[PDB]
Formats: sequence, C-alpha cells, structure tokens
Amino acid sequence: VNFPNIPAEGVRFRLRARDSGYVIYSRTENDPLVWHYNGPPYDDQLFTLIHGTGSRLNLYAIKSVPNGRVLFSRNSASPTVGNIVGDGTYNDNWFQFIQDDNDANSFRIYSLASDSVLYSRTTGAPQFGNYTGPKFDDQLWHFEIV
Amino acid sequence: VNFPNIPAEGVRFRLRARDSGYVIYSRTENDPLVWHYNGPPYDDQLFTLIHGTGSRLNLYAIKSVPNGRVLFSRNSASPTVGNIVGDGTYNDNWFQFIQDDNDANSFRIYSLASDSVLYSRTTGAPQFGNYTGPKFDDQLWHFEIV
Repeated sequence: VNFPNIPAEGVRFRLRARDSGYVIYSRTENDPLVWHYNGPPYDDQLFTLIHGTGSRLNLYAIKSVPNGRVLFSRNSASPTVGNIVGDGTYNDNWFQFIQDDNDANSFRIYSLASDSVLYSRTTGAPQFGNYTGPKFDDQLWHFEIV
Repeated sequence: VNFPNIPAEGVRFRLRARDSGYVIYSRTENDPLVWHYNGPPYDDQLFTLIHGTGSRLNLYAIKSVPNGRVLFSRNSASPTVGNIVGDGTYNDNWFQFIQDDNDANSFRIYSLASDSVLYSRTTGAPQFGNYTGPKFDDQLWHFEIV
C-alpha cells in the first residue's frame, strides 16, 4: 500500500533514512550529485513533489528546491541514481512511496522503471544507491517536513 | 521485486489463485463479466499479456484470448474489477506482478492506478475482487501456462 502521508504539492521536506539518519541531497556541483549526507541542514537537501497524473498517477517526481532538477533511479546507465532537468521528462524520474509492511512509519522510494529502491547505510560501499532485490532495513525512509 | 517469471508476449495462460485454486475468467455475457471460477477449463479463462513500454514499462495489460478485452481494476466506479475493449486505453488497465515477500512462487496482481490487488477466496462475500490494504494470502496468484 502507498505511504499514507505523502506531502502535498508545494510542501518542502527532507528525505531522511530511518536507520542511518542521513538525508538525500541533490546538487549541481561536485560528484556525486545525488547521494546521502550526515550533517547539518543545507538547501540542497530540500525537495518538493510533482504529483503525477494520468499514466503517472500514484507516482511522483522528486524536485530540488534550490536547483529544480528531479531525481532519477535507473538500471540503464551509470550513475544509477542522479538528477536531471525537465520536471519528469523521463520514465525513470517517477517514484512510488510504498509503506513498509512491518513498520507503518516508513516507506521505500521505489522506481517502477528499474524495479529498484533507494537505500542508505552507514557502512558498506556503496553506502547510498538503488537496489533491485530483497527487502532490507537500509531501504526505509521518512519525510521530514520543514 | 517483480515476479521473476512473467509470460512473454503471445504466451497463453490461466491465472490461478494459490490457495483457493480458482481461476480468473473474462467474458462478454452474463454478470459478473470478470470473476473467479472453480471448475473445468473454458476459453474465457485464457489470457496473454500486452507488455507495457515507456510509461507502462514493468506493467502489463491482461488480454482475453477469446474476446480480446483487457481487465481493469479501479476504485473510481463500480464494478471495481471488469473488462473493456481497447488494448489498454485506460490507466486502470495496467498491472504489475509483484512477487510475494515470503513465498517466492506467488505474486500479487497489482494496480498502480488504484493501489489495489486482486483476491480470490472460497468464502466471504465478495469472494473475488480488488482490495487496498494489508497483505493477505488470498491475494496470491500463479501463472498457469497452457
């Protein structure tokens, strides 16, 4: 089932991993442009959601507040997770927020295009990325409303 | 994760529930036009999949062999599950086959449009339909290749 509390259009938030406590960022200078961060708030950690309609109903594009790029998550090229201009021009810009079956307070950030979920862990390279496979706790996220 | 063995285009199959053992049918005479059946093989239990591309990548339309209609699963009108002409002209004609997390040999027939899954049970009206909510064993299906 979809996560029951998905931010409305225009609502700003951070995406913080339940267990690592790190947040996603999306920036335009210095690789990796999309990764996780353990530290203080910076504006490149701020997102809003473009609410999908039509063929994108129940999917969302994750849009950077300061730079306007949207996230992508793919298996078709490297890097597998990154950002891009265009307000969701590509299929792999669209995400579903799926409630965890055993922890009602968290969700996975799921790509239908790549059948993958974003993860964040404090050890084990690569510490952030996407993943197609079994369910692990490092795949669980919160919306942190600002 | 998506069910690892999804029939290729042109491959005919029945959809049989793991536990009830009943099969889905899709017919053009006599309500309910889409429901489940406990009995012998009839052609209205035969389907192929239209493989989605683009915005429909990893989704499929479930197309009747004898009558060509595709299934729909929705929460916008009654009946919530039915069939329709058009080879997938509507968003609620598109389905994902999602492997069960605890039984690798079965999957749910999932609607992104309605955040619902098809179910079949031997008692409890309605015995067949779609459902948005917790995971139950009556939501688990097999492809039965013919």
